[PDB]
Amino acid sequence: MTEYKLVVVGAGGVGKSALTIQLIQNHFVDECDPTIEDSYRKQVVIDGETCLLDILDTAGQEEYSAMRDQYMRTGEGFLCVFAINNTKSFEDIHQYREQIKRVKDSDDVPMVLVGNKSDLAARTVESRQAQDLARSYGIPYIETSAKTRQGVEDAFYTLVREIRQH
Ligand SMILES: C[C@@H](OP(=O)(O)OP(=O)(O)OP(=O)(O)OC[C@H]1O[C@@H](n2cnc3c(=O)[nH]c(N)nc32)[C@H](O)[C@@H]1O)c1ccccc1[N+](=O)[O-]
Ligand SMILES: *CC(=O)N(C)CCN(C)c1ccc([N+](=O)[O-])c2nonc12
Ligand SMILES: [Mg+2]
Repeated sequence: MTEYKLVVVGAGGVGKSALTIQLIQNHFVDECDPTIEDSYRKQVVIDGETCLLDILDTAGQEEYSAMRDQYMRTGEGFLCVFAINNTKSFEDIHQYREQIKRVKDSDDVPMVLVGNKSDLAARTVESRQAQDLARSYGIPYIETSAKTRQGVEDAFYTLVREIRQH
């Protein structure tokens, strides 16, 4: 029925795959499996609407390319992931945001900012600066853990609400 094209973007190793698998398959993967591209599709219920999620798990940049453009350009909404113990992945959200806007050639793209690995202590990115980042872009912010499942439904189902509202 009603499909939602989602894309999971952000730096290498911030938990993009781990997040998606947890949502779709309901377990935590504790392994090193670099992604080229992988998609996941599951029927779920969101606020009483039966719908399909069509989800695209990307690679960290390593850089923009036409090939990467070719995969991402069909996405409807973007889950922009960083990890709260890795300041570089946080500094990188600006680039993706920007890249996503250029790929979709739009000044308003459905988006949500995700801060992953919330089970880990001694964070290097405070919730305040990140929450302030989401607000400066006018988009929501959700903290998550692929390991504990904290926030993971919130993050994804929220992006769907941003897609419904655009
Ligand atoms: C090549 C690149 O690959 P990548 O595809 O850029 O990396 P992903 O963003 O898909 O990241 P992934 O979900 O594979 O998780 C990487 C590691 O962090 C762990 N992890 C993910 N989410 C969480 C979480 O919420 N909590 C905790 N405690 N751990 C979590 C995983 O168990 C794994 O060991 C890549 C892949 C794997 C590892 C690193 C890496 N990198 O570039 O840095
Ligand atoms: C699991 C994994 O990342 N690989 C099989 C790729 C090869 N490895 C082990 C690898 C690649 C790149 C980097 N890096 O530049 O950071 C690595 N750091 O530790 N293992 C790395
Ligand atoms: Mg991955």
